[PDB]
Amino acid sequence: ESADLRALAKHLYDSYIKSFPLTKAKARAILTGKTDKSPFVIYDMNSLMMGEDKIKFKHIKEVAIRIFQGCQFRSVEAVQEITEYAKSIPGFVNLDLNDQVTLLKYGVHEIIYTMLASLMNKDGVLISEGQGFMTREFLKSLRKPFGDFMEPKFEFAVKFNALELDDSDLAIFIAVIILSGDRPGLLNVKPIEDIQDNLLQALELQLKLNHPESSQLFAKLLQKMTDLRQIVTEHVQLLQVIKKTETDMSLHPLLQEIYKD
Amino acid sequence: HMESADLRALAKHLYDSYIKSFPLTKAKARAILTGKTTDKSPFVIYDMNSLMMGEDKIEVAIRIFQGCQFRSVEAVQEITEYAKSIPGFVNLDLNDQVTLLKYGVHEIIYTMLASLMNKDGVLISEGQGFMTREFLKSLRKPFGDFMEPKFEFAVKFNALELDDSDLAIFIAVIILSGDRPGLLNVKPIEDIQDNLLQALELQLKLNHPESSQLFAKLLQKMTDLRQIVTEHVQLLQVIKKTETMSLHPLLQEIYK
Ligand SMILES: O=C(O)c1cccc(COc2cc(C(=O)O)ccc2-c2nn(C(=O)c3c(Cl)cccc3C(F)(F)F)c3ccc(Cl)cc23)c1
Ligand SMILES: O=C(O)c1cccc(COc2cc(C(=O)O)ccc2-c2nn(C(=O)c3c(Cl)cccc3C(F)(F)F)c3ccc(Cl)cc23)c1
Repeated sequence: ESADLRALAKHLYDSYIKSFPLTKAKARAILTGKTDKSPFVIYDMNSLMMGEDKIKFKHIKEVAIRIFQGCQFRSVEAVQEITEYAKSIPGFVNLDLNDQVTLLKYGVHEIIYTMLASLMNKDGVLISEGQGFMTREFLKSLRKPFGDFMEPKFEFAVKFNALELDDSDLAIFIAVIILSGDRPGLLNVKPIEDIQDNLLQALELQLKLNHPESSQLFAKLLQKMTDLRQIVTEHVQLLQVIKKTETDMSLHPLLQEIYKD
Repeated sequence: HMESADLRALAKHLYDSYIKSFPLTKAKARAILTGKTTDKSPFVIYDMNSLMMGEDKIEVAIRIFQGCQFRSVEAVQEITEYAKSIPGFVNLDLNDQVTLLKYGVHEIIYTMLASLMNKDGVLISEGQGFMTREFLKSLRKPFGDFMEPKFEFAVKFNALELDDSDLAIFIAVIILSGDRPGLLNVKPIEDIQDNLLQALELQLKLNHPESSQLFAKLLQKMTDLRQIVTEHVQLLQVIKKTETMSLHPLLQEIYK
């Protein structure tokens, strides 16, 4: 059966590469400097202004709001990328349609956070498919509640990146998150746990072979699902406070529908 | 790291201490709950009158709260004594010992409270009593809905069918979490947990060989514990702003 898990691992790796614009391997080359050309750096107001005329941005008057909304609309794309990737997990599309929607609804936040770490180091985050790099200093120093909305993401990423996972590890881990049988309102939990039981076996085997000197990394990576749940819940508490205080965040109602999460 | 026979030695050490540290084992809890026993049989409290009769045998919502609290404090004492036997714990920096306990006792109390529960109620008074979920859930003000989440967790956790020899290692793994806030030396804590995790993995493989990926499923329960402990502390705060009950100093320090 071991070679079936390696086949599942490779299948997920291959699909992961097709689904997401910027892999972690490629992000690491950019971030470390062992890379091709150099990304545009946003480190203060003026450099943001020039970058807009340079790289494609996910936003479209105050600066902190625009950066916030850029994070949201980039998340809207990541949802579609994750949704396409989920369809390639063996067994997923045969699940009850309402269950597929439920798993995605409750999993995209944990996966976005997870994959955002691939694009971050302690000093900043890649944006616009790696062509830009926005610094932690600038993001953290944004006004009112936006500064303190950005910084928790880096604090998570820095801890998570200490596990030193590569894309072949992450392709299976992401699948494990999606196939969580404890999401509220699932109709048929059994086939979801059956699939997740397979992915877990594959994650375990992948980690033992790809990180043979990293003891109990499997266990440590599952413990990171504690950090993911925590931060997604406080994330939601943060969005509420922003929405109940900021009515200078007026968008066209159609855009508001699009990002309603 | 370890040879398999050292891990089995570690499992037995922890099971043995667990038995010495905790009054009411899960095996004894299941013997009382499932029944078929004329001697181990509990008095059942399901309403006000049976609560009045239970006092002679073995405000109402507050008195039950104080019953839960006094037992939690004893639980903290028992967990602390058990922690002292986990190899390496007492050799850790003294502030880290406090830190690990401060953040681990709530997750463990919840874990071990499940052992005393079924879907219909909870053992009390070292097993001599049994208070029903229905009665607890129906308490007034904020206390009814403070009781029910414990049952909601217990039913899910007990579906794993762990016995005490599994739980002894699981409890140790929780205590030795290197990701607790404010630890000074995470590495020695992680070396110990790597050993405890290796021991848990082997214990579950041998004691539940037909239960695939139980190790992973049990670790995913440490996620549920983090959420519920947080909701617990948030509920206690709201209750404190209406009820002037008071808390034991041991619990008082832990929640600061
Ligand atoms: O294009 C621009 O203008 C832009 C400007 C700033 C940052 C980014 C890149 O941001 C991301 C890229 C990717 C990616 O490419 O894989 C994924 C996520 C983010 C990102 N989501 N997020 C959130 O709050 C968030 C999260 Cl974590 C999860 C779910 C939903 C959201 C929300 F919808 F609410 F946003 C961030 C907060 C801080 C930072 Cl620093 C980054 C993110 C792009
Ligand atoms: O003596 C009576 O009258 C009595 C009547 C009902 C139940 C119990 C037994 O309860 C427990 C026994 C044991 C044990 O035996 O090891 C352990 C825990 C509880 C228990 N703690 N708790 C809490 O809110 C709590 C918790 Cl989880 C953790 C830390 C602090 C507290 C707090 F201090 F705030 F209470 C409960 C809530 C509901 C239920 Cl059902 C049980 C508990 C005794």
